[PDB]
Amino acid sequence: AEAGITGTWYNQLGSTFIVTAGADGALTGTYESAVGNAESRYVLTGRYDSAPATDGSGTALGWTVAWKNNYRNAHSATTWSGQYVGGAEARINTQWLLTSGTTEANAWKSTLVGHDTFTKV
Amino acid sequence: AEAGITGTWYNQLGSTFIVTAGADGALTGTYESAVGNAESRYVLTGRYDSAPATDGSGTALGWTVAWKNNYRNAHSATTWSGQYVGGAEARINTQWLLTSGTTEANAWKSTLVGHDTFTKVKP
Amino acid sequence: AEAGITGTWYNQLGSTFIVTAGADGALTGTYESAVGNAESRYVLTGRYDSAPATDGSGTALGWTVAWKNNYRNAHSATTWSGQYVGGAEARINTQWLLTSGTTEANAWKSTLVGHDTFTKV
Amino acid sequence: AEAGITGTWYNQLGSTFIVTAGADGALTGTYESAVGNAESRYVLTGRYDSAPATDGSGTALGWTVAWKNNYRNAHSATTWSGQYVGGAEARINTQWLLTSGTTEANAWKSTLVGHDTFTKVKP
Amino acid sequence: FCHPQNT
Amino acid sequence: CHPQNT
Amino acid sequence: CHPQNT
Amino acid sequence: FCHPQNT
Repeated sequence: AEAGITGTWYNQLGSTFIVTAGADGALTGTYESAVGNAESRYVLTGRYDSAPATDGSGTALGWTVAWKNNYRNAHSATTWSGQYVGGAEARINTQWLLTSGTTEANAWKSTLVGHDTFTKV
Repeated sequence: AEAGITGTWYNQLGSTFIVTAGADGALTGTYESAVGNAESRYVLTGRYDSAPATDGSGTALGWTVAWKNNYRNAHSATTWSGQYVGGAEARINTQWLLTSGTTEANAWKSTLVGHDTFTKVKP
Repeated sequence: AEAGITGTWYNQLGSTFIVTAGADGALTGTYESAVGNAESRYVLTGRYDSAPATDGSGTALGWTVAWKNNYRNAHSATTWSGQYVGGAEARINTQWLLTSGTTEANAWKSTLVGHDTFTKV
Repeated sequence: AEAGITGTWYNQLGSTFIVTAGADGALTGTYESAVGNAESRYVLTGRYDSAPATDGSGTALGWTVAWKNNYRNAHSATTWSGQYVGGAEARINTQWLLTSGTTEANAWKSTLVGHDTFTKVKP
Repeated sequence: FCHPQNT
Repeated sequence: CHPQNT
Repeated sequence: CHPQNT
Repeated sequence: FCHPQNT
């Protein structure tokens, strides 16, 4: 249900996403790759529907990560768009777009698409 | 360079995007349709590469708008992902994903996908 | 491995896809929704890599379905793009695009995107 | 109408698509890049709506190209999904998915996505 | 149910 | 209808 | 490089 | 491994 988004979530590959959901729709936290060494961490920011429908629907959300921090800069950014579903087995079901900064010539091959399912386990 | 990205941008269908780029890599601003007026305005948050590769490379960036403000709630969220290419004609070319909250049975048809190009008109 | 694609496959929602893979890259068959009544069946056609790499890689494939038959016409078409993985537990992992014929005004909201995983069970 | 779709079409990067539309809803033809020449030509197969809604609606269609011919094998397949809009300027507007065969560990970055517009030049 | 693709 | 685009 | 586009 | 996003 709404605030159930705050916590620690894992995708199917061991990456960890730690998020805080503000009462008026803000999403803030960090993302770190598997292996888990302390800078593999990158900053994330987003938005979610703070007043969802009362029929059995999921909660729409989204967020961005630019792949630069104090140690590395991979000249790319990823956006995840999807919906939160609560219950005894909570999950966030998503799809994502990864774009890289390219020259004009390589602009057609700049973006990847995939899907991820986050659980608290 | 945050300076080149900061301004008023417009897409091909008449929507408005006003944005500011902070020096730590943050993006903040508002998005509105061609109807204009106060509310069609919604809050947006994103991130960009504050230290871009030189070359004639583009700068990578992304942002989210959830479609709820104080007048309407469409129960959906859009994310745009692309790159800023500067010059005389600066442009932000992107691809977007729009997800709607659905019940489990209709989850398979929850997401629309599409693409947008923005021309700049002001800092 | 290559010809392992010929057979009967099921996605996570009970839809059945029956395919024949030709030695030179053709893909032919039928698709039918769950419930299974005999016209819920629609025609499909596609292409796959008939000479894949010898390192542990999957086999790239793709196919189309226009949603018209003798009983119904839903003025739409779906394309699935992905890769076959063989072994004791074979699967086809995909992503898909569903476009509807719209007027110029509604062209921006004409396409949906999702993902499907087919198994022989 | 199969007639309007049949012809030689070109996209914004200089690639060529030659296609024929059969009356049972089938699409058959060849796709080639701007280098031209014999092989850069690959086989394509697709389907379309042979009985479109009237209105000023577009006709839905889709096709696949696997990137293997008798001179090269790139070990990938592309699918285009869109619609045919007729008039003086007939166009096919599409979105595409390009998948590469990878090992299990790199499966997460196997698919590229993008969009293409085709202008007609011949039946 | 109301698109032939799923269920 | 949606507010993303008119 | 790929043959889809130059 | 060679993109920070996964593993």
